Amino acid sequence: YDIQAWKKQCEELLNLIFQCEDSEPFRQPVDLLEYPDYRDIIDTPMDFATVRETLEAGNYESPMELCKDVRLIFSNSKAYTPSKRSRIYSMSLRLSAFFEEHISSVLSDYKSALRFHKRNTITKR
Ligand SMILES: CNC(=O)c1cnn(C)c1Cl
Repeated sequence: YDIQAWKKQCEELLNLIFQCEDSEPFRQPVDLLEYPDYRDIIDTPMDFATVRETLEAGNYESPMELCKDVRLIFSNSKAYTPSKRSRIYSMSLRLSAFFEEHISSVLSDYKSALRFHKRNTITKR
């Protein structure tokens, strides 16, 4: 029932993602000189260095907010790919399955800790 435990769990999961070869295209913002039509397709860029910096700054309030920004990395790759058989999109699907497998217990534990805190609210003092 530790309400704060999610933060270190997300730092460790981000460490595993940065060691995965499949994350290399997603570690830093897309290079607009290499992909000049990227911002004609994609409204909101996102990358794993931005996610880690936001976490380490203390600018996520919950693991649900981190999970929304990681899912945006994957939805941007699906929107920019010219083919569902492309190299970089194929890497995004494998990394998305690994992330979803690991984030599910982080989210469940956080939500369980908040419910336990609300069961024990103090009203008489
Ligand atoms: C992070 N880069 C991308 O998602 C990207 C670049 N090129 N293609 C085909 C994709 Cl998909």
